[PDB]
Amino acid sequence: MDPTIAAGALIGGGLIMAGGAIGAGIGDGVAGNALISGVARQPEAQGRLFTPFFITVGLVEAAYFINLAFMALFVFATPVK
Amino acid sequence: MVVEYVEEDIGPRTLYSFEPDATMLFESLLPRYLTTRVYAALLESAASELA
Ligand SMILES: COc1nc2ccc(Br)cc2cc1[C@@H](c1ccccc1)[C@@](O)(CCN(C)C)c1cccc2ccccc12
Repeated sequence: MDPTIAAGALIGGGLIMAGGAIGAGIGDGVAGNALISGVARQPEAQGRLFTPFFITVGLVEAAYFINLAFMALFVFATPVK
Repeated sequence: MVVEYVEEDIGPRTLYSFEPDATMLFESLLPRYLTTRVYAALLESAASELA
């Protein structure tokens, strides 16, 4: 009963965190690529390029955080017990 | 023409975008510059002839 459910919960939490980290890492990488390029072309534009950047990042990290939450729900408060 | 280097003049500045790239526009502008100089020479010679 409990052992295989806990094993499935651990594997599911691992999948959730893996997907979240892949998505967050690559999304941050692409957005920061855009930011570094825009600052390398126009240094004085660093101040005005942080408002779209932090919008994008704000969405990206959101996904990460949500996945984090569910990871906890899978490993600390297993929804099927 | 002779390539003459003046100086960096302004220090770090904004990067200029070129469509499609710098070499195409340069080779499109070179004969236009020749023609502009020929035209300026013609105008100067006309004013000189009148004087
Ligand atoms: C941009 O936000 C959206 N746009 C949508 C567009 C279309 C549709 Br049909 C659904 C949309 C839903 C949303 C959010 C939302 C807001 C309120 C309630 C439910 C869903 C979201 O799903 C975004 C998740 N992203 C950003 C990873 C979300 C879910 C869960 C927790 C969140 C916590 C914080 C912020 C957003 C949270």
